Parts: sequence; structure tokens; C-alpha cells
Amino acid sequence: TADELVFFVNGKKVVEKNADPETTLLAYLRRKLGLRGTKLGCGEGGCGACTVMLSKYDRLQDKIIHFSANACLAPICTLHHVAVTTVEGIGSTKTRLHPVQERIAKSHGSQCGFCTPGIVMSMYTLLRNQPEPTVEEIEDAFQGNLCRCTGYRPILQGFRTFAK
Amino acid sequence: TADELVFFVNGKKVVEKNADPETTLLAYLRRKLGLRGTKLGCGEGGCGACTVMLSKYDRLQDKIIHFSANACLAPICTLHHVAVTTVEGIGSTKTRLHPVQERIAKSHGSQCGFCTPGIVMSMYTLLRNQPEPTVEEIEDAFQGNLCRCTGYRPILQGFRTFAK
Amino acid sequence: PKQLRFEGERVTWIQASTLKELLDLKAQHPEAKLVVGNTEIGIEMKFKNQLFPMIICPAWIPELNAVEHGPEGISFGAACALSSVEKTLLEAVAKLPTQKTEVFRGVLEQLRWFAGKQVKSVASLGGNIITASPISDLNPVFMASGTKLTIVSRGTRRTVPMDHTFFPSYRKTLLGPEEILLSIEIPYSREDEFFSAFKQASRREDDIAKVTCGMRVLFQPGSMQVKELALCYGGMADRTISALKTTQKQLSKFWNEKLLQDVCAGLAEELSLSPDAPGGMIEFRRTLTLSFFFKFYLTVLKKLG
Amino acid sequence: DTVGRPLPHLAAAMQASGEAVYCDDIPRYENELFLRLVTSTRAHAKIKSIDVSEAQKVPGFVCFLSADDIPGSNETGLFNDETVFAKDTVTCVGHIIGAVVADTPEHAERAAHVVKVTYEDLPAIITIEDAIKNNSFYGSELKIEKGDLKKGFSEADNVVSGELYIGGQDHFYLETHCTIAIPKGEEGEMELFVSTQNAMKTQSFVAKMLGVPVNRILVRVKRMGGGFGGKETRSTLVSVAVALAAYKTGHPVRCMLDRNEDMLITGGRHPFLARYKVGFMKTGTIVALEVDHYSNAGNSRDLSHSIMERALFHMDNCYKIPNIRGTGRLCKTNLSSNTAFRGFGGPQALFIAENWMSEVAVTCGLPAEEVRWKNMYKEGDLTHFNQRLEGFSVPRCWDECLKSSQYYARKSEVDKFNKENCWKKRGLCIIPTKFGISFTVPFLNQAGALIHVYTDGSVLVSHGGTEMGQGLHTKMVQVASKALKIPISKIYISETSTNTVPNSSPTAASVSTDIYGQAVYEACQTILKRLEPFKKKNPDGSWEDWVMAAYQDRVSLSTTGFYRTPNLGYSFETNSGNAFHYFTYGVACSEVEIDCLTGDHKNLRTDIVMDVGSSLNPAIDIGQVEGAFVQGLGLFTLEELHYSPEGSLHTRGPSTYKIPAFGSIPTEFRVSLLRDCPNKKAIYASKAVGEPPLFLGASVFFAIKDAIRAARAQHTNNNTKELFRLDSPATPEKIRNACVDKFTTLCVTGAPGNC
Amino acid sequence: DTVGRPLPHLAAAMQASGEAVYCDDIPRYENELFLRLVTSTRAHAKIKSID
Amino acid sequence: YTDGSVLVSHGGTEMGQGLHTKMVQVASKALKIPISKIYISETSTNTVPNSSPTAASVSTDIYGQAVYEACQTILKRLEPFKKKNPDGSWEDWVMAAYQDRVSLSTTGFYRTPNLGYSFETNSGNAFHYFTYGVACSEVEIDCLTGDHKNL
Ligand SMILES: Cc1cc2nc3c(=O)[nH]c(=O)nc-3n(C[C@H](O)[C@H](O)[C@H](O)COP(=O)(O)OP(=O)(O)OC[C@H]3O[C@@H](n4cnc5c(N)ncnc54)[C@H](O)[C@@H]3O)c2cc1C
Ligand SMILES: Nc1nc2c(c(=O)[nH]1)N[C@H]1C(S)=C(S)[C@@H](COP(=O)(O)O)O[C@H]1N2
Ligand SMILES: O=Cc1c[nH]c2ccccc12
Ligand code: MOS
Ligand code: MOS
Ligand code: FES
Ligand code: FES
Ligand code: FES
Ligand code: FES
Repeated sequence: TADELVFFVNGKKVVEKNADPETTLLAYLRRKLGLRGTKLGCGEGGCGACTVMLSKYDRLQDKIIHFSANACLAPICTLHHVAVTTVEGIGSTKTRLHPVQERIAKSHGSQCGFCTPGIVMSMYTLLRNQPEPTVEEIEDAFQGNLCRCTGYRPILQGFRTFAK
Repeated sequence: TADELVFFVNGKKVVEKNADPETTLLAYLRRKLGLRGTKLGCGEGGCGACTVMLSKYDRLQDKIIHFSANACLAPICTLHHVAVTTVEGIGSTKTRLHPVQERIAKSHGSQCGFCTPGIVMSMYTLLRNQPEPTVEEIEDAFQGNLCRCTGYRPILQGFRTFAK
Repeated sequence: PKQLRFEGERVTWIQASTLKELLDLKAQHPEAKLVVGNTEIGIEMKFKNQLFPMIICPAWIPELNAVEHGPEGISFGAACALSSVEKTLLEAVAKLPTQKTEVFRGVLEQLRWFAGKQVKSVASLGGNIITASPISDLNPVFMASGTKLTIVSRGTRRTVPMDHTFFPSYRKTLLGPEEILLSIEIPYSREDEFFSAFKQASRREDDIAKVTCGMRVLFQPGSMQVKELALCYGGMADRTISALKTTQKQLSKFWNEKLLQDVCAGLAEELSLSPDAPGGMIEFRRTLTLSFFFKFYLTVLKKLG
Repeated sequence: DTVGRPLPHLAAAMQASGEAVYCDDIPRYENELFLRLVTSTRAHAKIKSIDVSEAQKVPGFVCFLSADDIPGSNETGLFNDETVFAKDTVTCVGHIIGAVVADTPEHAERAAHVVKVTYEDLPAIITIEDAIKNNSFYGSELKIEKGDLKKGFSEADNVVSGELYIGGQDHFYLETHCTIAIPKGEEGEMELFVSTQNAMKTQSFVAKMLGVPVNRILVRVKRMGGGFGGKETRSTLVSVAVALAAYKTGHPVRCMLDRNEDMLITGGRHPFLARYKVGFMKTGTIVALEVDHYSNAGNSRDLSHSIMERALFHMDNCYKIPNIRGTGRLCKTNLSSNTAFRGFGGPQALFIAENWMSEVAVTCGLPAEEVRWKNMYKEGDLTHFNQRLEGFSVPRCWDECLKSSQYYARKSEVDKFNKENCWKKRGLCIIPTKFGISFTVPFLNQAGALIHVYTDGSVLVSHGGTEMGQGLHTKMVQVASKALKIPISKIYISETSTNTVPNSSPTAASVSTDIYGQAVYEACQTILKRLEPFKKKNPDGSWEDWVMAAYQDRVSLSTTGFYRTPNLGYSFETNSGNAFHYFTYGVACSEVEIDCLTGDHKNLRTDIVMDVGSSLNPAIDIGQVEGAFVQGLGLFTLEELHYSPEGSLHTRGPSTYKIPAFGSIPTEFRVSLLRDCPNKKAIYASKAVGEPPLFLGASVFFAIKDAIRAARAQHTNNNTKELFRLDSPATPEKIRNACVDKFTTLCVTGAPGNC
Repeated sequence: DTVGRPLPHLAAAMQASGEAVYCDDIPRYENELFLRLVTSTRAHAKIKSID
Repeated sequence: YTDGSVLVSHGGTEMGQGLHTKMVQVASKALKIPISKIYISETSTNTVPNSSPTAASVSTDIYGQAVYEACQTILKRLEPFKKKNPDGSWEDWVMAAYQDRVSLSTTGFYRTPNLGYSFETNSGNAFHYFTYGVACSEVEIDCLTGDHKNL
């Protein structure tokens, strides 16, 4: 007889009464919750298209912590009492874009657009931990994100505006 | 603690484990089974757009009986061990049309087509009871079917070919 | 927290709240599979069609997440994320004298261009170790440094330094069916002790034929005379290995051109690859084992001077 | 008028917010099913049995589809030499044998893995060498010849001959192949949503497999998360399978490939082997060239022939060669069929050209830039295929790149560095390129549009081209706005669809802006012609006023537009007629530092000058230059596909196949568009930009080769005119092995050695 | 040339078979919702409140 | 399309009156090809914009003319290929046209001439023409009930 799985997505409570241990967060977001901003690019942790932010109250540090994770590899069964933030949780064209989203778009950092949600979430996570990053911290933030279209220069240029 | 409802649609077994007494056969056919040949035209028994054939074994008469019914008013809960036949159960353009279907089409008995399934099922039911009906039996078969387009003449003329 | 049970089509998952629970469940079901970050298990299930009908997640257990500073080194619970290890070691390097942080600096070098922030935030330290990939960038450093592993089951507890014997065969470690890795102590460097780590800049096969290494030398006090030498390599076999035959021969020798010659001759022989060895790149890999040692040799000379 | 302004890509904000819809983002129907391909694990074998008994046990399993289920035809592919589903024999690892259909993609995946296939191996051919030895080719030799090779070689002071190999490339679009197919249940009707550059062939191939007329099939393409040529034809592998599932079940069905499936099944860039011989003077002037090209085509023809034609058209790069013979052969092998990839045979031929040119310079003991400049075409020269070079801007790009990159000063610094460092070396190279613009098949150089102006004055544009991130819809909106003299805010493009513009060519060859821009322009002209009387009657009224007046006077506000590129048609049997409309040109200079002990390297600085005529949108064009260059840098230096001896791909995802990362790009990365160079031959004086810059990535390769030469001077021997073979990609393995020293030779161990 | 001939309505066979698709016959998306109008019960009136 | 199959779209909608049937008959006559090569799938605002409602009984008249005009445009474009291959098939001619980069897509349009009645001058044509008919009916009434039979 199974326990309920309880987590949050974009501030909203999810009660999953019949969690399957095999279910990934990416599958859950896209196919149960209908939040399709987060993408599948490889399923093996190398491309970052599925990048989300995770938050929890770490009982051992007595502190709220925020970090990035590949939704394609995160079992939902690891997420009890964790808060998930996806690209649609930080801004939209129907409300207002987040500065991260505005800057990558206006700086010509998005061509086909398929990698853009993952990169946005990598930058957002950095700013959530460090609102005054250095140029150096900004490049290291993207080792887990691949883009086939842009050659990366415009993405870094637009984001460097957040530095120091 | 509810019992299972078991019936048949076009020769296929339906096992409803959670039947709602308020569910009509028309709603079940269209919105659970996805058999959309049977139409809603009034929901009050007057138009026959939702006509299907029901078959059951009669104990008192010691035979299988066949009769027509308005799916819009048939509770699925009355149908335990009854066999339902819809328009898709008698023929199709992907396999072979039933004679009733071919004749109404070729005789100009179908304009917008919305009443055609119900009329087909009324004529089909008659022929299942009486393979050689009289002209008089043919018109009576349709007191419960309305058509707004044809003025009825071509439908009766086409089906007259089954008579004598 | 309390223990949770989730039930799927094929898999039962137990979220263990305490160490006692974990050891009880592992005694009750020795075949139960541990999962922390799932960065290896997820790949096994999806791509190698492995199925583990019982999974235990120990991520919530305090003991598996503890970071402890001791007289001999820094102890990390086995569920600590690599990002946390990296942060702790960077702080240690920043505050402690260079001579004490030679092993830490080696770990940090191996973590430098190692997966994104996403992977490092959930990949556990113990997970990398027990995964036991021939091309783990971490196990060569842990082997060369004699990093101590505390291993526990219901009614057992033992602390062993990692050495060549810890990886008996492909993807296997010297753990019992019931045992779990509790904590990992990365040692302080001593006086007259130096360390380097290097890795190949390319990978062409899933888990073989990427050269990666840890190298340690301990000299007799104030000397250039070798007292201990350890050179451990991934990507040269089906497990992490130590060039023991080569290093044993250098004991009491002095750190000079003759030692460079002899070690290079030893490595070429001891780590020799057949023309048809899995992963290919035969010449390149041999050249790297020697080139990495050369870099270590020069670096140790600069540290000595 | 926004033409020439750096307007952001129209969907950029929605892409950043995760609101832009890609194929798999489309909501699922209540009854929609999922397909997973079942694929060969053998390079070449007879199929003896397919066992689905274990797959039927998987919860949610619907059916297994194979060849016997097809109602129409199992014959498919551009040249009708493929199967939809393999029947008796498999001819590559990854060869599609059938498909599982299930209620979830997880269930489909589970079921597909437990389908058991039994095989009987047949002799396989995997490498180009295998193919040559076995005479295993598609069709006959392709050739272009000009001048007198004997005579040319007689007059030469020096002759250099060699062999060279360039590995292939996986597209690695971030969005893999995907199709949704919706059967209507009437008259064979089906509506498909597909990530494809080729809605027309998708439509035809589906219709052919089903055995229904083409008019029954509607194909819709909103956008792709990248194509790069890999969705020009190979997308039909998934589309046709999913269409069959839809037909068979009567349910909607979809499939999106996992990365590992996509890399195995869908084909990549063609590997090339070249055998070459060049004759040259002591000055470095070229007098004779012979090159035999061989491509690894895989297990069907697909676009292999046209790819080799383009290779042969670019074997000159930017150099005048009076006596020349190039040939090409397509190798038939038991590997997934290779296909279009950005550059389309061009980068391979250009790489081969720059390789022997590099050896000419070394042999003559002259500076490479001097030798390249000396041999460059001039304005008005004929290529080896006898096309005149009109508007030849390479000399301008060259001069400006030399100046802005400070080439000569940086060359001295490179020499200084190499003087002072033993185990690290720097290299620096400057490389030109020209790229012919047009499909080499004349009939594909046609384009349609359809424009409607609604009674509120808003305009809906439809054209044959597809958006894959290159900003085509953006540019078409900019063109329509300029043509009609209304704001971009009044114009919209929703998608590409076979029921708005029929018979479209694939979105390819870098010409979409040129041809759809013309089609859109012409349609706009027709609209203006119709509105002119209303404008005349009300010259101070608004667009809206004119549109409403026209509507009330029963003037049609809907029109087609069409364009066909004029004066095209090259003959191999005369060596005359225009192969291309014009050429796009550019120059790149790159500097690298190599670690001689490890084979790792740093990209220090790259400067690019590109002739794109008068850019419709400099932000988009600079983006295309940068993106293309980085893909070329990947081809030449990072990306390596690796196969078992049995012909099975080992490198099936980002852990084992390394595309350029954030940290891979040149530390200083500069791109300039050449000024004051209008192109009379295309829309609003612009030039095609998509593919031409990719080969410039080879500047990194030749910088690396320069650095290796320095390492060899340091530790290998004393022969400054030595030619060593360096194949592509120049991976750490190749770089390290080339720096021959006391380690590679084992001289450090006390052994005698070749250093 | 069929102009002037009594060709049956092109969709008649599919209409007789229930294969012809009308608006509500279109399958529903997984997330598709249903609307019902709320309507006046008075010929002419001020709306005071809606609960 | 390049198989010779034809897709017709027009501003009119099908409500049971057989408009698409008639449009297919017209297209088949105009193009001189069998009705089996022609299809009408639906009516849509992204294929034919600014359409009048399907009303006033004139849909056959006006969409028939529009379809006829588009068909004539197609025939004109195909004519040279017919002349090069006079023993050939429809399908052969269409493929020849495609490969010679001749467009196989066209619009058609019709505007009814000479309409414009004025209520302030009582002149100008209100209608294009008039349709006529006569009916004779016989009934029997039941004077006691008000029922009747249409005989
Ligand atoms: C994209 C990516 C890039 C990577 N790059 C590198 C790289 O460059 N170099 C490198 O070395 N590695 C690399 N890795 C591997 C990575 O470090 C490991 O996968 C990770 O550390 C495993 O930890 P986990 O918590 O996710 O393990 P899990 O997948 O949860 O478990 C892994 C294994 O360890 C066992 N296990 C876990 N905890 C314990 C315990 N405490 N006691 C006993 N057994 C236990 C499990 O049963 C299982 O067999 C990469 C991984 C990814 C996905
Ligand atoms: N962002 C992006 N840019 C891209 C591609 C792509 O898929 N994505 N494909 C390339 C290829 S292979 C070609 S042929 C051109 C095609 O588009 P165009 O003709 O509109 O330039 O875009 C190029 N640039
Ligand atoms: O010449 C470029 C090209 C791209 N795709 C195709 C297809 C057929 C012929 C030529 C081409
Ligand atoms: O011609 Mo681009 O599709 S390779
Ligand atoms: O003119 Mo008919 O739509 S009343
Ligand atoms: S989908 Fe590529 S890292 Fe998750
Ligand atoms: S914009 Fe296309 S993958 Fe990054
Ligand atoms: S819908 Fe009218 S009688 Fe049932
Ligand atoms: S045909 Fe229209 S209601 Fe009968």
C-alpha cells in the first residue's frame, strides 16, 4: 500500500497518489502536467535541454537551497517535499518576461529556440544563488547546456550584462 | 461496492467496472468508446438520430430478439447482457457497405447526412426481424426518424426495393 | 521524516529515513538497489535495459550527507553531491597551506571540466565510486591517495583505504551483497608529499579507453629519495588499476632522469595494450600514460625547488 | 522599412519563455498512441524470424507493424531503392525492420526492447577501402576536366601526391525527428504535423505507402528545433512509419526519436577519401591538379549523387588551376544512408583543396598566405566548370581580414611563442572560401507563395519554406513589410503547409531567402496593383481604408506569387552552362595553442569577414556566420563518429560524441559583414548565408596543423619541408600522435627511436 | 464529363456508414474542456447579481 | 500535385446541398479529367479569404465560376507540355510542367456583373436572373378534427 508523493511545480502543490518509481520528472512535467517548455534533447544528462531549478529546505543546513538539475534523469520519487521551477514559472509573453528571458531573446541568443529554456534555467539558477555574479561564474554555469545553432557568442554577450 | 456492468457493442465485450446510472448509451458510445456514427439531435426521443439496434435472448419467447432504441434515453445500466449494434457494426466504406447503406446513398436519400445513421439503423432493424417486408411495414419503420433535407421521398423509394 | 513506499508496474521504491532503516532493509533484501542521484541507474535502466525490482533511496539519511573535518582529512557522506564536495574542497584549498591540500587540488582538477552544474548538483560521491566505471576520473585519485572508505551493514562496520584490490573486476567493488558505503575520507597531504591528477580530453566509448590518473609521491624527510610512489590509471583496462610493479621498483631511488627513464620503461610494459584492445587508440593511450607521468615528474621537481 | 535592420527572430521571446510549440509539444488526442521503431543490430544479414511474444506481455501494447501491414507500397526513398520496413534482409545496423505501437512512449520503448530478431549474417562492406576493393558503388564515375593534365604536370617544377580522409558528422539538431499523424477516417484523409524541411516529399512518400492520391494528405510544419540538412529527406523514415500506424489503428499516433535512435538511424554527413596529385612551380603557382574523391554513401542513394556534384564544383576553392581533373565515386556500404548536411559536399571538397594548398606552401618553403593570394582567381575568371566569377569579393574580404585580425603582427608573436616554449606551440592560419548558390538540380530552383489580406488590413503570408531557426519567416515578414509599405506588425506567418503552397522544394541549398523572398515580393506586387485604383481615389487614406474599399468593390485580396531562378543548367557533357546563380564569399583567420604532451588545444582568436551582399537582417546573418563556423569547427576538430569492426555505431549521444560546447569557442571571436557590396542577383541586394560560412571552421584545423609543424621542428626531425598526413577530425588523438617525440617513440625508455 | 448527370452526393456513402465527420465527431484533446451557455430567463430586466 | 491529383478549395461550405459535388463535377468538366482525380477536403479562411456566407442560393453560380477560372489557368499552363507529348497522360504533362518549373497552383475569382439597385431611383438590377416554378396540390380535410391528408 503506497504512500502519496507530494511536491511543488511553479508554486503549485502536486499530490501524486500512485507514483511509479520509473517515472522521470521530464515525463511528469510534459505528459502529466502539460508543461512542455522543458524539452527532451538526449535523455542522458549531456545536453541540458531538460534543465529545471529545484528548491528545498535542507534540514541538515537549516537553509533553503536552490540548484539546477536535468529533469530527464530525476526520478519523481526523489522529489518528495521539493519545489520544481520550470521556464514557465519565471515569466511569459502573456504576463511579463524575466530579465533572463528578455536578454537572451533580444541579444540574438535564440535561433531554433530548442535549447533556450534549458539555458534560461541554468542562468536563472545562477542568479538565484548569486545575484551579483562575476563574468567567470557566468560561463561555468553552462557546461551542461548545448546549442547547435548560435555558436554561443550572443548568449554569453547578453548574459555578461548581469556581471559584477 | 458496485457490480460490473457487462454488455456488447458491435460484437465486442464491454466491461464497465464503474457504471454511473445517469450515463446514457449515446454518451457512452460517443465519449467512452469513440464510436461517433450515432448522433445527438434532440436528447428527448423525438428525432431518432441516435437510433441503435438492441439484441437480447428472450426467455418467455425462447429466442433472440432484435429491436430499435433511442440511445439518447437508454441508461447503460439497463443493458447488462444486451448486445448493441450501431451503424459502424453493419458495414463501412473501408470494407463493404451493408445493402441498407448502399441503397440510401445511391438513391439520393442522404443530403447533409446527419439523420442517415439513425434511418439506416431503423431500416436494418426491420430487415433483421423481417427480411421480406411490405411497403407498409417500411414506412412505419420510420415514425421515429426526422429528416430536414430530403423531403423523405427518395429514402422511401430507395428502400422500396427491399419490399414485396 | 518517515519511511515512504512507492509501487510501480515493475519497481518498488523505499525512501529510507534513517541509517538503521537502510541497514535493516538491506539485510532483508540484499539484492535491493541503492539510488541517490540516479545519474548512473537511469542510464542502466534506459540504455542497458537493466531492471532492479527493488530500489532503496538513502538520500534523506543524515550520516550519508555529513561533512566532517578530522585530524587526517575531510570526510564526506556517500550521498554528498559532487557540487558540495567541490565547494568544501575549494574552501579548504583557499584557507589551508598548500602542503596540506595536494590531494584536494587533485580532486578539484578532476572535477573541473566534468559535467554541468546540473549533473554535479545531484551526482553523489559514493555513486561515482561504487559505479566503478573503468573511466571514472575520481577512483584513480582515491586509489593513489589511499582515500579511506567506511563500509557498513546490519552488524558490521569497517574502514579500508582504497587500493588496487578494491576493484576486483569489471564494474565490481569489494563490498558484500548487504554492505553500503557510508563515508569517504579524503586525506590531507603530509610534508614531503606531492600529488597530481590528469585526464584525457576526449571520450569515444561509453565506459572504456579514456586515460585518467592519480599520482602520489612521498619522499624520505627533506630529501628527493622516494619512500612511497603510487600511479593509478583509468581507461587502460576494465577497471581502475595501479602500476604496482613499476612503482615498487623505484623505492629508495632519487627523483632524477634515471627514475624518469625507468618509470617510463615500466609503464610502457606494465600497461601495454594489445593491438585489438577494447577502445582502440592504442598508441595514443600509451603515449598519454607516459606524458602524464612526465608532467608529474616536472611538477614534483618544481615543488621540490 | 526594416530591411537591413537587426530585428530579433520573430519567435525569440516565445522560445525564451517555453511558449513556442515544437512538434512533440502539441497536445495529445485522448486516444493518441505512440510508435517506437524496431531496428537491425547487424550490418548485413537475412532476417530469419521476428518474435513479438514478449512484447505482447507489456502493459499497453497495441500491435507490431511490419512490411506485410503496408496497404500500398513498401518501396520508398528519393530513388525508390529503400524499404519502409525491411522484409527479407537488413543492410545496416539501424535498418528499420518494424515498429511497436503502444498507449505510452514508455510502454512502446519497453515493448520494442524485447522484440527478438534472428539473423543469418552476410558478408558486409563498411569502409571506403572495403567498397573500393569490392567495386561496391552507386552509378558511374562523375568527372569535371579542363585543360591538359599531361603537359601541366610536364611544366611543373614540383609534384606532390597523397591520400586524405575526412570523417562524417551527426547533425545533432537539439530537437530529434518527430511526427504526429492524424487519420480522419474519410476517404484516406490524413493530417500530419512533422519536424521536416521537406513537406512535399513527406506528403508524397506517405501517400505512396498508403496507396492513396497525394491530395488526401496534408502536411503541416510550424517550426523545427534545427534541421541542418538532416530533415531534408530522412525525416520520412519516421513520418511514413507513424502514418502506417495511424492508418492501421485508426487512432492518432506520434513518435519522437530518442538521441541514440536518431544518431543510429537517420544518417549524417558523408565521410570522404581523396587521392590527389598536384603540380606546381617553385613560386607556388599551381599548374596541374588531379583528385579522385570517394564518399561513403551508406545503404541507399538518397542525396549522395548531388552531394558529389557539389564537391566536384568546389574542388578549386578560390584558386585558378589551368589543368584540372576531378572525379567522384559513391561508395555503397552497409551503414545507415548518409544525407544532406549544411554545406552538402562543399566542406569536404574545400578541405581537400586546402590540404594540398597547405602542402604546396610547405614544399616551396614560402608563407602560406602568399601562396594562397598568388593562386587566387581574379574578377571575371572562369572556374574549372567554366562559370564566370562576377563580383568576386574574396580579395576584399582577404585584405580586410588581414588588417582587422592584425595577421602579420600576430604571426611574429606566434613565432616568438614557439621560440620560447618546448611542450606547447601556437599556430595561425588564414583561409578563403567561395560557395555556389543554387540547387545543382535545376528544377528545384522554384518557389511559391500565397498571400491574403483580410478586411481589417491584416496580412497572412504563406510560402514554401520552413523555419528551422535560421530566421526565414522573420526575413519574409521584413520583405513583405518593405514591399507593401506597411509595418511588420500588420503581417503574420503561421506555418508551412502543403494545402497553401504545393510542390515546394526542400528548405535547403541556402537559397530560401532568395527564392521565397522573390515569390513573396511578386505576390505583394499583385496586391499593390489591385489596390492602386483605391489609393488613387483616396491618396491620404490609410491602408485599412484602401483594403475595405477594394473589398466592397469586389476586388480579390488573395494572390499567389512564384519565382524560378533564371539561366541555370550545367551540362557535364559540354562542361558549360551556369551551375549557380552567384557565389557567396568569405575569409577566416584563426589562432590556436596546442598542448604537445596531451593533444588538447585552446582556440585563442578567430576573425571572419563575410560577403553577404546587402544583408536583409545583419543580426540574423551574423548569427548564421557564427553558427555555421562553429559547426565547421566541430566537423574539423571535435566531432568523431566511431564504429565497431562489425559496423555498429559506438558514439550514440553527447557523452561519446562531442559537439562544440560553450567553452569550445574562440576566446576572441570577431565577425564582420563586408560593406558596400550589393548583390544585383537576389532579393533587395542580399546573398545566401546559411551554408557558405561552415567551411571557414577549417581555419582552426589549419592553425592546428601549423602548431603541429612547430612541434615536429622542436622534437621530431630537421626536415622543414616535411609533409605529414593529418586527417579530419584533428582530435586530441591525432594531434598527440603527430607530435612525434621521446614519448611517442619510447626513446624516453632508453630505446632507439625516430626522433 | 458528368455535368448534367445524377451523380450521388460525394459523401453519401460515408454519411450512410457513420464515417463522415461532423464537428462534435472530431476527437477530443486530452486536456479539452466543455462549455455551456448561461442564459436569461426574463424578456427584459436589469441584472442585479450573479451567484 | 505531382501525381496529377487535384485539390480544390473554394469559399463555399457544404451543408447537404451538394455544393462540393457540383464543384468537383465542374472542375472535372473544365480540366477534362475524371472526377476521381479531384478532391475537396474543407472550407478554410487560410485558403480562400474574405468569403461571403454560403447563402442566397448562388454558391454553385459563383464558386462554379471561380473554380472554372482557376481550371482555365491550369490548362493554359499545361498546354505546352500537352503539345510536346500529345500521346501522353495527364500525369505525364503535370510532371513535365513541374520539372520545367511551371507553377501548378492558382487562384480563381468571380464578381457578378451589373448589380446595383437603388431605393432612391427605383432602378438598377437587383438580381442577376430569376428562378421559376409552379406547384399544384390536393388535400382532404377532416372538418370534425382539423386533421388533413396531403393527397
Ligand atoms: C552527463 C554526465 C557526465 C558525467 N561525466 C563524468 C566524468 O567526466 N567523469 C566521471 O568520473 N564520471 C562522470 N559521470 C558519472 C557520475 O559521476 C556518476 O554517474 C554519479 O556520481 C553517480 O552518482 P549517483 O548518486 O547519481 O548514482 P546512482 O545512479 O543513484 O547509483 C550509482 C551506483 O552506485 C550505487 N550506490 C550509490 N550509493 C551507494 C552507497 N552509498 N553504497 C553502496 N552503493 C551505492 C548504486 O546502487 C548504483 O549501482 C557523468 C555522469 C553524467 C550523467
Ligand atoms: N538555426 C539554424 N540555422 C540553419 C539551419 C538550421 O537547421 N538551424 N540549417 C542550415 C542549412 S543546412 C541550410 S541549407 C540553411 C537553409 O535555410 P535558408 O535557405 O533559409 O538559409 O539554413 C542553415 N542554417
Ligand atoms: O545543391 C544543393 C542541394 C541541396 N539539396 C539538394 C537536392 C538535390 C539537388 C541539389 C541539392
Ligand atoms: O542544403 Mo542544407 O539542408 S544541408
Ligand atoms: O440564403 Mo440561405 O442561407 S437563408
Ligand atoms: S534531455 Fe539532454 S540532459 Fe536531459
Ligand atoms: S538555438 Fe537551436 S539549439 Fe540553441
Ligand atoms: S437524439 Fe433525438 S431521439 Fe435521441
Ligand atoms: S439528410 Fe439532412 S437531416 Fe436528413
